[PDB]
Amino acid sequence: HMQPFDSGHDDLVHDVVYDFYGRHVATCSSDQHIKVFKLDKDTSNWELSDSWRAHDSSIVAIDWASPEYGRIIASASYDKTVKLWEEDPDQEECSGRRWNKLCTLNDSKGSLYSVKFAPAHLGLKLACLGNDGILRLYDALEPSDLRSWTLTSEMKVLSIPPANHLQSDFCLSWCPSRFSPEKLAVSALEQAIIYQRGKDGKLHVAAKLPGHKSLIRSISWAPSIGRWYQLIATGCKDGRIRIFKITEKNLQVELLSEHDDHNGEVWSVSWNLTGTILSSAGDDGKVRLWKATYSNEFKCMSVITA
Amino acid sequence: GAILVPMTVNDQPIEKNGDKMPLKFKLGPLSYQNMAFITAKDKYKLYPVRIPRLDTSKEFSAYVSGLFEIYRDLGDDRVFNVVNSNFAKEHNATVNLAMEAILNELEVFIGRVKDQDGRVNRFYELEESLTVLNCLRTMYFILDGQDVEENRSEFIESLLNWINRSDGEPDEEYIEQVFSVKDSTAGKKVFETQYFWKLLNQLVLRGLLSQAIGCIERSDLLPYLSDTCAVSFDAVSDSIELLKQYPKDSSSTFREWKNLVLKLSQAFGSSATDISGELRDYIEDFLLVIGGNQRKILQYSRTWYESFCGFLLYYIPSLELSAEYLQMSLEANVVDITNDWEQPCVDIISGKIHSILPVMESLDSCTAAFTAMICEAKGLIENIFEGEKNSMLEDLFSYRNGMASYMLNSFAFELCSLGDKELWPVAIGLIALSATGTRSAKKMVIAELLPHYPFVTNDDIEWMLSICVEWRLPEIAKEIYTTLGNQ
Amino acid sequence: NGDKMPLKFKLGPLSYQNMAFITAKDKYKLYPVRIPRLDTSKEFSAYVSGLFEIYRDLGDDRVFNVNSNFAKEHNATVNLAMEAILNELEVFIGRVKDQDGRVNRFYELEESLTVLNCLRTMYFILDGQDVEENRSEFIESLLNWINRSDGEPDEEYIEQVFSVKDSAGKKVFETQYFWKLLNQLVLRGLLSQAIGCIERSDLLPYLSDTCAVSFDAVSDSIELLKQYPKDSSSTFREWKNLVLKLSQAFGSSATDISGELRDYIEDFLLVIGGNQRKILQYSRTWYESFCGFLLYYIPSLELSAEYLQMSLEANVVDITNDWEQPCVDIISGKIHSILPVMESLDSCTAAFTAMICEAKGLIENIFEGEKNSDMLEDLFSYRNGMASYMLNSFAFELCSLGDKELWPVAIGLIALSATGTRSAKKMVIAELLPHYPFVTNDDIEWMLSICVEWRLPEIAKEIYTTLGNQMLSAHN
Repeated sequence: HMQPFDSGHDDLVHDVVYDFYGRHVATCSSDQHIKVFKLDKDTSNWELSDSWRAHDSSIVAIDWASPEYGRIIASASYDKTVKLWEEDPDQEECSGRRWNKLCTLNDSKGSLYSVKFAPAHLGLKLACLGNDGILRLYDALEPSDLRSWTLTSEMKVLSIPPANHLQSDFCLSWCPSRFSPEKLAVSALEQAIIYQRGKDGKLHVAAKLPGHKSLIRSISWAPSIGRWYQLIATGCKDGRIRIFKITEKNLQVELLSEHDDHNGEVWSVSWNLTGTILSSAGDDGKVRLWKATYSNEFKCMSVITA
Repeated sequence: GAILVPMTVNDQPIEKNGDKMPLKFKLGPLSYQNMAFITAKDKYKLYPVRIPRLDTSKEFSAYVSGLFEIYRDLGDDRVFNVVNSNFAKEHNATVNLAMEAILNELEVFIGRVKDQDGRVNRFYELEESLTVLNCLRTMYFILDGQDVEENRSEFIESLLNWINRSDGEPDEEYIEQVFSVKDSTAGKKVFETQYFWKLLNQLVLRGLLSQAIGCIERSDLLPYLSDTCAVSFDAVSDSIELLKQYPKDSSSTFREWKNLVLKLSQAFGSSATDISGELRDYIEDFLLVIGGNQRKILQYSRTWYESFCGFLLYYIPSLELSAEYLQMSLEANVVDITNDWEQPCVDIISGKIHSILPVMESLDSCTAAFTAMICEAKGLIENIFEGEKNSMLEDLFSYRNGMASYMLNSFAFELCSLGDKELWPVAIGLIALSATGTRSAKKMVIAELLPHYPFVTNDDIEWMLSICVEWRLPEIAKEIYTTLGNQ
Repeated sequence: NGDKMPLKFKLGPLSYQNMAFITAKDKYKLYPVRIPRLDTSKEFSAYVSGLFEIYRDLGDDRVFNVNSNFAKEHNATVNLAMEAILNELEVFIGRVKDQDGRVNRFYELEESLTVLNCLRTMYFILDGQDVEENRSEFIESLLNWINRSDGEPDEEYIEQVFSVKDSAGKKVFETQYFWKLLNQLVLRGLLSQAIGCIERSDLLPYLSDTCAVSFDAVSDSIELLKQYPKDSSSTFREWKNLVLKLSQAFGSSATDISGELRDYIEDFLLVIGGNQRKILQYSRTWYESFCGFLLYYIPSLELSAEYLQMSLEANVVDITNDWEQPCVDIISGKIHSILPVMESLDSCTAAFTAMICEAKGLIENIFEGEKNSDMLEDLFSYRNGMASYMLNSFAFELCSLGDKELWPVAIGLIALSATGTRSAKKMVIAELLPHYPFVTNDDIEWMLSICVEWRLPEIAKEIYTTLGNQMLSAHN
């Protein structure tokens, strides 16, 4: 059915993420658990596949890797670590023993807020960002050793001037595009910046998405299937959804739309699988779906509520 | 202007103006399976949400397949070249047929929808979509730019059909409404009520002559008349005779028909008044309307489309006057904003076709897509856009190409998240046949979509591969494979 | 006043001389009345003659054939004739302002011209192509159309805000009024003025001092404005580049200015970059929006449909003036529906407008009403074109004007009517000619030459019979 269900978490849930096929969901909360749900074919219901304690502190971010590398999930916690897990199909579901830790990344010296796998066409790669204000890219150089996680790069996004106490939000989102040079977006407080791989194999800042007058709660790069330009949306605390058109002729930055329809902070901003629909959710307790006009402006095609 | 859907009506999470809670939402790889949740204390439920007004039905995919067949079958004819003499005539021949095919597929669909659920919000929208389409065919897919004389039969048939499928009135629930036989006024005869006549003219204005005759043989044909005034009995009778033979095939027979009618209205016009002061006029008006008096056709019209229709049926059957007919009609009765089809029809009739697409896209993305497509085939809308100093900018999915190309391609992309493997061929075919866009631009788009094909069978896999072959994406085949082993 | 009296009125052979009178006791005055809004001026007949020349000169090209150059060369000449028509009308409007002032007739003629500017800009320049085909001409016509439609921003309003009226300690440009009027200027392509309003208050002042960072933005932004491309759609592609670079640099940088002055400068830069959201925000009328979109966002007519829609969602069509709606119709494809309105402003302009629209092939005779036919003289009906109709009406209207100078125009118009039997025309001329206001010998010879040319024997015979009594006994 399509009625709600309990996650099984005691403390607040931070992130919910879909697998590649849209038939699985991974959940992480403050109770330091990662739950994975399965969408039973027969009874169209979501049912817990496995739950397990994974971190010593609150788990904030999560993400699945491309199916062409196996069943892999990654998690980021306030315990300054990022853990990788691989499903072992030879275990009963709900056993708490269905996902084996493949590794741990302790390089971060501050809590972590986000972790995102990179587009498959770049190998098992991933990024994370935390209080230390340092984005880090990791690579599973040898796709056979899903433990062989080397550190590919480190970039100082911010000056780290706020004690973890002073409001500090961070978000990541890679450019999904398969036929576009490697690059990813990063939000750190009021700022939002884009990184691009150089000829020297190092990340350089190629642009910034100006206009944010508060904390950026969320950002996501949209799948640019068909288009030549790129689009990344951001949900700010100042109560505005922003959609930036980024063209590389080297990167140009246009602001396409701004929307305050939410009157309050926009917490979640998400995209379609085709980058055809954009979603936003916020304080007003409403979810809005946006489509692009023929003129490339964005229009609210519907409002889901609470 | 947007749809304010009820996520999970039975149990909603946000209620208090209190702590504006952090709601988060993530769009899933499947249109019908998204998710909402909240980062707050004692809010640990997950809410699976499906995209507002999404069609998962089997009836719908059948419709989509049906339409894709017509599109594919149109061959080179789905394009319009701005065999020599006939290519023009033969082109319309096939396009006009395809239009009929589209209309058919949609009627069937609407049919299977009424049986399934009955009269759901979806049924209403699909009919509206059909009404706008009937109107569109009646005006551009029959006469091919010519006038009603070119083919009086087909035209009037489509017109009369369009009109009597747009709205329900006069609904038989209203026929009996006035035939209540309520005599709450000293001798309220069976017709002496303007109510009776308005509903008689209405029937005539809509070509509903059969019914029109019946409502007469209902009360005072022979009664009050064959007795009271023998003179007016003859008018009201052989008038009913003319109605019985309103020409629908020869624009000649009509020329002569309007003759006898005008003769009749003149004879009666100045003759033996052996009836009530009111019944006197109520019969002239009935005869004026049938003769085409413009003043009158507007008077007994409840909606602009009744006027418009009447004008063509009884005044002058020429589309060269539609511009004027429409104007007079709308001065009499404004466009009713209750329903979404009226305005689009007004636009069609008045030449600006392009502006029906946005509205139809709201009723149903699919219909709108193919509608735009066939309008391009007819050559009713074209890509006005242009390039540069002969010099990348390969963004298929844009305003660069047509408005039709745009709508078709969007529909393709929308199909990909539907997860119905039956339609994936439609999606890819739609993209592949897109009359605009580089073979390489398309290659890339398919290169990114294909990996999401919901294959299960062997035949499914062979299909994916055959497409990798056909487009030369071998590296991508070697990739879906890498998922097989590690699946 | 309310005495129900029998008023009688008789239309005279001359448009400008009719008569009203009353059949009642002590009402023995005769009231000569001339038909409401009739043009008797010399300026007008000059206009009519001028337009008839263009019509005559169009030759075979006044018709449209539903050798690869015949297509291209056809538009060439038609597009020029359109320019000729526009010219003749400007001249006319000119001679009218000098003679009678800004009277009711002046207003209507300008409205008529505005609708014509708009029509040219949309169909008589690009010939179905896009702005890249000819960026110079297009933008010129567009920018012209917009800045002749209405007067604002009238300099009487420029000083209105520079009133130096200090009443919560205004900083002369920290006011919202200042900016709206700056953007307005930009949206209308009025860049020269735009720059001036800046060099008016705080270019170097508050800025060169307060925040050196934003001084550079506001300055080299004014530099880009100075070189907005109007010839190369390439130069524009690169122009919008530097502009978007500028807005991004400034976007995230040193905020050494007021909280408001901060944004008031971003918006100025957003508008110039083409932010759709913004172009609509600082637009007072739909046509300012429409114009802006084309100038700063994407210069493609493939988007006009969308541009127009967004523009109208922001500001509705103003029913005060008669030109706005017709323009909306033009832009949105339904040209045919501007004729009825233009016919109200001026019968003449409307007639020839309809004519050249047929020449371009923007409107055509859809009629076809018989398979059985052979008398059905209809030179004056809906049977032929909507243009043919309007030209023929104008001809008939000219006949009651009593100006012998225009009679040739009247007859010529009927004679050249691209539709109607040579015999149908023969009859029409046969009935009109006798009313020609001849006086000279040359006048009479003209009548006759037309009776010859058309073979109206029994008519040249009556002209002469009137002459046997007004020529054999008059010129004595």
